[PDB]
Amino acid sequence: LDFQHNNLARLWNPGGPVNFLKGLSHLHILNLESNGLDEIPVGVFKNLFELKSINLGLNNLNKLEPFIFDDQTSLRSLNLQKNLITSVEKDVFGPPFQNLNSLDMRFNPFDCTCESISWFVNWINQTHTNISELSTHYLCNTPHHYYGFPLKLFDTSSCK
RNA sequence: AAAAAAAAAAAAAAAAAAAAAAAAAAAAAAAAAAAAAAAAUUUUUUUUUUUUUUUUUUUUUUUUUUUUUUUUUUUUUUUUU
Repeated sequence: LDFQHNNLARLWNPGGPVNFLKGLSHLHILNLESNGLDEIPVGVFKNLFELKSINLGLNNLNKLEPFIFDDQTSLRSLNLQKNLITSVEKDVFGPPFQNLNSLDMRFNPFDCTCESISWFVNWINQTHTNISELSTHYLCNTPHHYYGFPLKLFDTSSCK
């Protein structure tokens, strides 16, 4: 199922969000790139156990609700590049990262802070996921000291 | 049998005045009613024309990366009749 460039942003409060993908078990790859989505409500990826790929790139996503991906235990490739993601939390990207094969979140305003990337930096340090241009297009945007700084070269010894 | 004067009563009819009332018609003044035309405070709805913000489709233009064919400007080491 491919929904590239369809302006689905406001569909996810116009009388309640639409619970799209209701019991769509056999879907393999889902692509919703460049739809301008701003907020993804909880309980929208339920019952998607056999899904393998999610592509939500070229959007503006900064409000990552907890437990968005709960049934995505079989995800193989997650694409979120060229978005407005600021922080990567464990409770949001945990289950999708259990067996992820390729990850793409380049060109994002990452925040090089303890609360934001510590878990992500630890995961990157202790994973074998194939990520392209990890050290080039993953520079942080804030603060000034960490502006334009590689994401992989972050010390988590002062965190947790 | 008839005709007249003082003095006291009673009966029919006509024209009057005052009082107690009762009806019909006509004038106002109050208490209400049903309406066909009116104005004036508040909250909402439809439609037309236009303002602002956000997200995307088509087309056009600028810059950068990469790839394929022609005009080719050159060449170093060689071969060559």
